[PDB]
Amino acid sequence: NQYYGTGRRKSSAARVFIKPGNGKIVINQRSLEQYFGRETARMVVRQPLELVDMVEKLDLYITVKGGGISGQAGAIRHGITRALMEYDESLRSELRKAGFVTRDARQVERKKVGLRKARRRPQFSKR
Amino acid sequence: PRPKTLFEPGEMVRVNDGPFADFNGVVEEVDYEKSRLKVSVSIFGRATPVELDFSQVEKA
Amino acid sequence: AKQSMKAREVKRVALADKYFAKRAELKAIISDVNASDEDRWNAVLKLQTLPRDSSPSRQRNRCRQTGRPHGFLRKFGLSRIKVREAAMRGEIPGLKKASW
Amino acid sequence: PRRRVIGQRKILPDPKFGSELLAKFVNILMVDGKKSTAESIVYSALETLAQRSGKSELEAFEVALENVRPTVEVKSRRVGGSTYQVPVEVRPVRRNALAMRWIVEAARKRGDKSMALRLANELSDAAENKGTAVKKREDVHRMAEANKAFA
Amino acid sequence: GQKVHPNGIRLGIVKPWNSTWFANTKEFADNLDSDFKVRQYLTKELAKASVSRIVIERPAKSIRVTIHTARPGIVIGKKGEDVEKLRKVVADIAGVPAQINIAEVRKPELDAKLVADSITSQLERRVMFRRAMKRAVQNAMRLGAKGIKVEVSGRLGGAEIARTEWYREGRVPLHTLRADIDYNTSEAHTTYGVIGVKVWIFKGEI
Amino acid sequence: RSLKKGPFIDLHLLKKVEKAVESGDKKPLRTWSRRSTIFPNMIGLTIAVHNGRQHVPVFVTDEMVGHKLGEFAPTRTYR
Amino acid sequence: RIRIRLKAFDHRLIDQATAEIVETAKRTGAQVRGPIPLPTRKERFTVLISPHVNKDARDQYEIRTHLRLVDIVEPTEKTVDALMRLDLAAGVDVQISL
Amino acid sequence: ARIAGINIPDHKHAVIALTSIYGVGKTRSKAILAAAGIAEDVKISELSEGQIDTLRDEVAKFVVEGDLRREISMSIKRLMDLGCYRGLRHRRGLPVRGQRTKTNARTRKGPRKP
RNA sequence: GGCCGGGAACUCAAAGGAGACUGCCAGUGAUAAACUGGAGGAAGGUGGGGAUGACGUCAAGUCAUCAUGGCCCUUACGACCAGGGCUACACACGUGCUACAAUGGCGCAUACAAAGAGAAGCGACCUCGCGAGAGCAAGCGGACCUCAUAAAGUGCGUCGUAGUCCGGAUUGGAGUCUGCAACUCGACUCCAUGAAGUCGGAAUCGCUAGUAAUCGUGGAUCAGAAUGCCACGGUGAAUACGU
Repeated sequence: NQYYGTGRRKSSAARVFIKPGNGKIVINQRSLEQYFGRETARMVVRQPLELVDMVEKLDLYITVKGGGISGQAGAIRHGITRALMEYDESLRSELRKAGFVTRDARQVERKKVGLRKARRRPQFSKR
Repeated sequence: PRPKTLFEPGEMVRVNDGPFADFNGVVEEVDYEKSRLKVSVSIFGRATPVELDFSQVEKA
Repeated sequence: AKQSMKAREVKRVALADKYFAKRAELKAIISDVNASDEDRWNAVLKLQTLPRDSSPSRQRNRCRQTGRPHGFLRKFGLSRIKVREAAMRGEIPGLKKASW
Repeated sequence: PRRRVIGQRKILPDPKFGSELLAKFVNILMVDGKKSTAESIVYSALETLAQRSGKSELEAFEVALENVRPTVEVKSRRVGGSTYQVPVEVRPVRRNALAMRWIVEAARKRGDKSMALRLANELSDAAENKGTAVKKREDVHRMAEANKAFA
Repeated sequence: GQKVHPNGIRLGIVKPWNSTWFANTKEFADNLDSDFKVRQYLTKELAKASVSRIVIERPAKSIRVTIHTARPGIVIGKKGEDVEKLRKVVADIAGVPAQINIAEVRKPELDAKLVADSITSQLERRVMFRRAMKRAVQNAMRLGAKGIKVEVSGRLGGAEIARTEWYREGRVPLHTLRADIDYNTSEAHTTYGVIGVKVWIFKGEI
Repeated sequence: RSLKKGPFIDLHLLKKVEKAVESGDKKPLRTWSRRSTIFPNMIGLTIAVHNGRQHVPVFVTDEMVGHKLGEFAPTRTYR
Repeated sequence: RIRIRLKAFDHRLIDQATAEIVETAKRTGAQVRGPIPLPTRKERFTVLISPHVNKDARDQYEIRTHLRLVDIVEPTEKTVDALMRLDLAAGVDVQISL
Repeated sequence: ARIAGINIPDHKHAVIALTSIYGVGKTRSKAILAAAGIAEDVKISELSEGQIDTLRDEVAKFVVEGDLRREISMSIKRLMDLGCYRGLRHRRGLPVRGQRTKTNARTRKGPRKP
């Protein structure tokens, strides 16, 4: 109805909010086919929702900024799993069983000194 | 524009109004359009950059 | 490195801040977009009689104690070991080892 | 590994349908971290076969890989004082992912016009086992059957 | 290349900094300039005054120096007139009124600096350095400080080749930043070289 | 390659040219600054210019309008 | 509209400074919008430590920086009066923008 | 067919018909056909003779293949006539720059055969 | 124009802490230790990473950060200034950057970061210049102002395997900016040219996941001068059968 979710996938901040009844997929004032209706993984904005019925029953007005493209494409499924709180009795059990609430901290690996891209060693032969 | 009203950068001024009265300082920044002078007062050592009007402070 | 190179900077800071710290119109603006008659060429003719050591191009930001030319940092005005010389004995506020 | 025997992490499946089988070919066909451009020309390469044949998409490609599953390869095992190649019975489960390495380099070789097409006829000839990517497979079996000593 | 200071890694979290005041990058210089050369002139005169730490906290348009000795009777000398003599030679140097805080310690012999120049005050005339250290080490051990590792350096014994050794007694934290241990160093330049000193005296914990 | 608004000449390199037109060919002249340019008012000048060891004689053409002495008074010695 | 910006390094000494200036203003003016902070500010610098060689020994130090803004709501002729030449935080830069 | 005498548009775009001419490069080749008003994606099959004489006056302004060959040789011969630093530094086989020429200067040094 | 009200829900901002320990369940195992599955959770076994480099070896390097015993110069080996040189060139290696194209060169349309620098300086608009940028001029000693229009990506195409519409060195011509000064000896933009080379032998370097890889950017130095370096961010694998 009017309930909250949160996704923070890879330096991308989201503002998630759930709506029942109507069906539309709007992503921060942007339409379904124009902004992302040709980009790859247009399913990851709807990924867990196969077992439930939402395409005709749920509309989502989603606002995610920051990070990257896939990070904003990843926060929208990370944010909705904190936003499936209304039917959470029929949603929280599967979303751990499908691991969908998880943050997956594939973080930025900070540059250690000498290690070139923080793991890369310079070329050193025997002499 | 005259003396206090013509506040210059680094020019020392004098405060005679508000808790900053009886104190001197310099005008680091001036605002003729906003009619306000940016001067800080040496209160307890640390300079206290405060905005005072031309009439609120005197040219020194 | 040497007292003589540190004796250069006291001569350097002196005559440069006699002319080329305050008087800037005679050295910078006077050959901007005006007529190409030789009067602004006459302006840079007066720029030869002054010491060429007094230019701000001379500016070598040196260690204030020992005068080291390379490996400098302007945020302390010091040589690259002096910032450790205050890091390990605390002579600079907030200078903490970045434990990130 | 040495002692800490680890498995393999999960495979990020096909967005069109939840197939872990298809994604293991998408990952190797991808180069340089660019999955977004490489998947589309992979998906266009699916549209080279699905109108050439018109039968399926999950079975029309599985028959191209199941007829070319090497039942055995070679590696070096130590039993004495030199270099010897031993025939090794591959897992069905391991026949798959080591077959696609033969095919992804077939996209590199035999440059026809473009990468979409450079992969196209090379994935086409593999379905009938007379292709050149199939050709480098059984010449290893020419080597592998030439030393079948270990049982 | 070894031996990082547990001092510099533990400043602030357990032990307060040796200077604390704000400055901009532009006035980072003039604040810095006063600190070194007057502490140079502080260490020239109060070398015999048995001092432990000199934290200089100079606020905007202000300067305060917290001198931490144990014999201020020779610092004030008589009627405190010598304290102003520390103040008259610093006021016309930095141009700011520099007030002086001689905040003393009740216990001199439990300090990292005093044990360092203790052997150095007696190094000039050739002493068997072990007993010289042992005395101070034992005194500092029995007086409550639960750990000590003490160092001397140079060419000990009128030597030529390189020599260094340490005397372990108690706890020495270098991989535990939580505990409390200090360290200092002075030097002994004479007609035979520079005969140096380090120390690691352990106080305690949380 | 420096500025359209002006080249540079030393003042001693200035009045060596003004004494040239009035008096004439006596001796090869002597300078130090290899970074003073050549303007068209110095044709036929026989200037010998300091390389850092001695002075190298230079003759002037009128293509030398934005060109320096040191193209014709070099320094690097190779074999 | 009246701003009291406070500029220092650590949050472990400014924390008593935001307590002394909201409460002493409460006894005299009682007109303040509450402390609104600013993002913590970091100045990291890698520096070479070996005296003449070896471009590998780079030890990371940082002069950390923090800023906190008080923002009293009304120009009070009692808050400023009692807290003019008064600031508990030592070694600090106070900016009483009036 | 006949541009600058011998040089030919080989069956390609008209935009790369002009850049094949010695003496013309990046923005002049766009400037010629835009002054001709003809689109850049067109071919020599569409470009006929009625525009190629309109092309000839348009290229009559500048310096051309055999013509540019002379003056660049004339300039370096004048540079040889100076006999100067840049006078000498050409014919030696050493690059004339602020170049780190000690190892990687292979344009004037050539292949590493002898 | 979150621009003007309103709101304390919410992202963000920043503090004192709450949160993880093999705590629990079962098999096995010497009632122990212990591995690893089941559970919930934000994370599961030192959750990812950094910082801390034991006793000591190389009696490993530095006297050129500074200190300091002898030694010698102490009308000089010390000191000053005006040019060159460190930027030299048949050849060799080392570590980086760039191509050897189409997953690409190119034009238009349009998408989305965090970290941080900033006053004898960083520079919004405006006018013109093919462009680079010049003049003029707010704000801003800073989550408000600027730097700062992030690109690969995507869409429509366009060209078809050629040393090629690939690639960028070289070199001539004309300048933009810095500063006493750009010959020797800066960088960049633009005009023009377009050689080597179509995956590189023995041998050998990196790497266990946002790592590899590719694309983009800021900063320290500093009048000016990075493909270096220290940091940031974007997309995103293979494989560890076994010792």
